[PDB]
Amino acid sequence: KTRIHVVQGDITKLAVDVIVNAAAPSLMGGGGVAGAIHRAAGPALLDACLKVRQQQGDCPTGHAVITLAGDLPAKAVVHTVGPVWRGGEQNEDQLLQDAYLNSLRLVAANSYTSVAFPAISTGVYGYPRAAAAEIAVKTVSEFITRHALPEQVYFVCYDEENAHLYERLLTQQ
Ligand SMILES: Nc1ncnc2c1ncn2[C@@H]1O[C@H](COP(=O)(O)OP(=O)(O)OC[C@H]2O[C@@H](O)[C@H](O)[C@@H]2O)[C@@H](O)[C@H]1O
Repeated sequence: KTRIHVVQGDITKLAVDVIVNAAAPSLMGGGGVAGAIHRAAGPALLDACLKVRQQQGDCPTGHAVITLAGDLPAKAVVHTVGPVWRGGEQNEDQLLQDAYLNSLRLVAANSYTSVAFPAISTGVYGYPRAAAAEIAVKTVSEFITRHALPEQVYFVCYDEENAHLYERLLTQQ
């Protein structure tokens, strides 16, 4: 689209309004993007995530929260919790959808115009890469069709295989 883009590389480098984190309910850092993001952002991010936890407890699956972004070139970080993949009969598809939706909603609610997304749930949470990307693209596309904000959406893909996957699902629209 004019509004949705596929970029390949490291999400932490993206100068966008908001960067999206594939988080765990704890919100306390992790391995995949979560680690990359935290490391890049610096200690302020963690302090902020603590404050949130302190205030709302664990972030439930399919939901999302927004914080400052510290040393990141972004203005804010949205932490969202993807589902753990359990074979597809445990409402996973819906919950992944919700993750994308609630994220977008928060970006908008906070008057942000641009947002970057990683491939939520496809790493350690073990979501089949292809089914996931389908939901991501469908959900985001349908949403931006209904809404002025966010104006710009970036799908950040960590490898070429995934990048191509997205790139063509997008043309399937
Ligand atoms: N710097 C990066 N930029 C963009 N994408 C990345 C990066 N590093 C990894 N990825 C990709 O981000 C996607 C997200 O998968 P994960 O980061 O493993 O997160 P997720 O599957 O949603 O499960 C999250 C779980 O792992 C921890 O990282 C996190 O705290 C939580 O416990 C995967 O495609 C992974 O390749």
